[PDB]
Amino acid sequence: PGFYEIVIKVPSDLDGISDSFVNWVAEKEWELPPDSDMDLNLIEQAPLTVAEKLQRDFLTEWRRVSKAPEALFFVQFEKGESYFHMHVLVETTGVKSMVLGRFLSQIREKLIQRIYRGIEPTLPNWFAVTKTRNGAGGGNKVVDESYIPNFLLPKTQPELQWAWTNMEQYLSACLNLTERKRLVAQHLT
Amino acid sequence: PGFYEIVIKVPSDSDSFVNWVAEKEWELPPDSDMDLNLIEQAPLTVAEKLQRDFLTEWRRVSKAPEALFFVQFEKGESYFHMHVLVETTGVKSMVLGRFLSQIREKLIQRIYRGIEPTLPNWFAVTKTRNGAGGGNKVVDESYIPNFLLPKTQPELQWAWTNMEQYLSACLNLTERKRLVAQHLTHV
Amino acid sequence: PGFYEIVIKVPSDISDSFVNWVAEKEWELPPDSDMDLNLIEQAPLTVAEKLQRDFLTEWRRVSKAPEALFFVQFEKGESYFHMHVLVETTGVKSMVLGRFLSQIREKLIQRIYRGIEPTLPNWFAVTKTRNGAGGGNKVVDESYIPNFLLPKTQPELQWAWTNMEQYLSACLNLTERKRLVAQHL
DNA sequence: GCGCTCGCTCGCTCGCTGGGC
DNA sequence: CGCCCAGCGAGCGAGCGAGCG
Ligand SMILES: [Mn+2]
Ligand SMILES: [Mn+2]
Repeated sequence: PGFYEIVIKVPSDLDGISDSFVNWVAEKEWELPPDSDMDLNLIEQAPLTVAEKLQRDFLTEWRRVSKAPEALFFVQFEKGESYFHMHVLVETTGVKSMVLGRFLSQIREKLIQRIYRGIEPTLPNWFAVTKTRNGAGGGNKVVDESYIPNFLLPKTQPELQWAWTNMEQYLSACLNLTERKRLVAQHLT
Repeated sequence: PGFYEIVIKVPSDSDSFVNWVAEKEWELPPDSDMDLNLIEQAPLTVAEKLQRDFLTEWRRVSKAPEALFFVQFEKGESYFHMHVLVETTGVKSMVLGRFLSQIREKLIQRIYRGIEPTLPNWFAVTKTRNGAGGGNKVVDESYIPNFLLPKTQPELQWAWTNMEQYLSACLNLTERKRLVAQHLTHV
Repeated sequence: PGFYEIVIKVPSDISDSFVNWVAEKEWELPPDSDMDLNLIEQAPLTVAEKLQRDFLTEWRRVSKAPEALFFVQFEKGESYFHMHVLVETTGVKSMVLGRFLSQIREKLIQRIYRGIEPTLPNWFAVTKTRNGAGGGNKVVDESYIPNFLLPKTQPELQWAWTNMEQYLSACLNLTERKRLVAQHL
């Protein structure tokens, strides 16, 4: 049961959108669910609002092309350094590596149309599948589930902004630092 | 007119029933002076298929039917192995690997019933280095007299060619001995 | 901020090498130069100028660093005319310099030499950390310029080019060269 | 030093794949 | 049903350079 990784960068500005009027980005207030132990004040809501649409729309489209509704996914939204970015992990089922690119460009175009009103973002490499090499000419990387505990779960605030999954073992972990800490230590095994 | 070299290992391998490997009896053609008793027939039977299927496929990918080749099957200390020499025409070095895998796969399907052989490095193109990162080697015709023709029994098992100058030499020790000595006469 | 060094040799034979365009450019020292125009050989300089201009055009393409720092000095050596090209390492990892420099080398041959490789032994050579085989591509820092390039005087010094602010004046000025050498020491 | 070794790098090649039209 | 062509990615091999003796 392997995963492809797509990294999607998210800015702080957007089209259309402006603070002087009502828009879909600014109108959304976010709340942590009861079972979260995170600090809402370190979570930047406008970028999170955009991220949520992007991953929701990504997975809707993904399910169309893969013909696998119920495909397993783990999505984590992060604040770098330079850019906000989302790691999207999506199960390979229904999408042979040979054919991922032609499908991801359909999804990429759809996201531009719907979220960005037809205007491609100017962020440098804003929609990028993870390859087996740093340079040109590698294969689309397939990572197994252990990527999540090894690389995603350890992230803490404010780098960690939000996460989403339909994987049972990680539902609790998405927004719980203590549960993240537990699965990380339980994975060293 | 240069050659690529592919070395294909063949194993020493059911006896309770009829199969294509065991059913074949081999005989030396009349013009051969070799000793049939030093030739191991089950491995030779497999080798013949491998080289026949190799060259059928090679012709497809090269678009050169009538491509020149020399194939020699040998018994080493460890493994039986065949040296396949095939003319470079139609197959740039950049592109040899992608084509040889297609051939390798076809051999596994047809001869090995889809089960890859467990022999260590059983299908190996000759490179310009012993390690990784060299080029595909191109040898000219003189490789045959220098390195292939001198082999004698039981190291020499069999050979095949469509090169007019070496037809006689395949299975004739005296003719091998002659072309070897005639090749030094040229140096 | 380090530099790779490429040494490019340039041949002596206006004529009759049959490449007559080296004769057709007249050179002038800019006003601020104190050099003697009569000790500057213009046909070889004419070629050298094209070589370094084209080298740096190509260097920018492969490095993806327009505005890369460089210092180029053209010399009349004991054996050949040659230019020392110093170019900033940015954008070009040492592992990959060779594959890029051959592209540049081939470009120069096509464009300056009309496809005919020069017969000068070793005419396009990166500086290594050893005299023999098996060393690394050398990285020198800026101080190479004052220590080894700036002291050269006429007629060994023929010409220089740079986009480094501190050395603009020094390219064609012996007094300014003399000053930066003493200020460095 | 100095000639050589050999595991490794990565920009680039180009026949193949298979949705879209 | 047959082309188109963006995506594919193993294979390529000159170049690399610490290490060896
Ligand atoms: Mn042998
Ligand atoms: Mn010098």
